[PDB]
Amino acid sequence: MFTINAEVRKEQGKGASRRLRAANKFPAIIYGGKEAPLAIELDHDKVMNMQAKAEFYSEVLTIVVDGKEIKVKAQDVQRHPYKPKLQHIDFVRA
Repeated sequence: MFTINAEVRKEQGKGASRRLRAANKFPAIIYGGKEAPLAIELDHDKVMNMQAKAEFYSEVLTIVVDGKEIKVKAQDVQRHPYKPKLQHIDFVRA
């Protein structure tokens, strides 16, 4: 449903993860149920709009992994309402 932006664990620069640990992003993981899961980038601020509280996973959602509209429901959405944290998100295929 939603449009959560994501990239293959790579930030604005070269290599990997040379911006998130200063700006306001954190990595997240997408599981399916067979193959090894896909570790990807995730914003903190931008996604909070979608997160809100429980609703995020309830109505189902979609992640754009470099022009791949991966539909997820998610399970361990380790978010914090009221005051944001967004420690990690373990998404799961819809």
